[PDB]
Amino acid sequence: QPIFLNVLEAIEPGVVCAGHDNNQPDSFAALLSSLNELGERQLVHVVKWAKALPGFRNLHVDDQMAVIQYSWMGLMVFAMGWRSFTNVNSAMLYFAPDLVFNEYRMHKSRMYSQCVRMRHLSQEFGWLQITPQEFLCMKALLLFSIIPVDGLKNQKFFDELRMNYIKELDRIIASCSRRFYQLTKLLDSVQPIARELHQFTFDLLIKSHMVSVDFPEMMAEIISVQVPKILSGKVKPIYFHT
Ligand SMILES: C[C@]12CCC(=O)C[C@@H]1CC[C@@H]1[C@@H]2CC[C@]2(C)[C@@H](O)CC[C@@H]12
Ligand SMILES: Nc1cc(N2CCCCC2)nc(N)[n+]1[O-]
Repeated sequence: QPIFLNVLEAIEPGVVCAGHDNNQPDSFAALLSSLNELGERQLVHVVKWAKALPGFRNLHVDDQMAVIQYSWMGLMVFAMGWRSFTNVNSAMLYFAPDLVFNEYRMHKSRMYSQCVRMRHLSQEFGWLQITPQEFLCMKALLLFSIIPVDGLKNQKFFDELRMNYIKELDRIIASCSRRFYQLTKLLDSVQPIARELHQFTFDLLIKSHMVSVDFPEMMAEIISVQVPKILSGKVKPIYFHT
């Protein structure tokens, strides 16, 4: 319909596999190493997605990387939750076609609770009958949903961008307002999830030698330089609802 929807559809990243060896048995080290690797792979695509987003180049260059660097966990969880929805109706987590988590992997990854949280999120796409277009605008909005408490290098450009992505979400919803409450509530629910994964990946990186869980270059860096900013409270999500 609009140029906006056109673009989100056009730029939506395709299939990313994890490289996981599905012949080897399930083990914390194998699974988490494959996850970390899927993380690196998807990071590459999120950067490119983000950069091709309407209005994105309005942001100051510093803010362009910051915003991505802070929001990846949520975008990735969110996108994954939708894959898990469309591909398997939320019965398992469809991280990638070569890394689908059944309950046994949920428990073997040592992230069962976090996993059940994501499965639930995935179910929400069903329970609310989220349209493919609702999904894409929502995921777009997620990128503008976490920021330093100090604001950004150029706070005004960000606010404008964030304002218009809200407007678009609203235009594509357009009592019809329970809809908006719900979706905004759905969006807020990504954040407590991402915070758990944040603490978890961080702890994991710290003891990563002691468990033989393997971290790739870009993952290690972001998790040690950027993720701690979030957990120390220097960077916080923007919630719709208090
Ligand atoms: C973002 C990823 C990787 C890609 C994805 O589809 C969503 C998923 C959610 C769990 C993350 C994982 C990357 C590796 C992490 C960060 C692990 O170290 C702990 C939790 C994992
Ligand atoms: N789909 C939902 C949504 C939902 N709410 C989402 C938004 C408002 C607060 C909780 N609660 C329940 N039980 N289900 O099944």
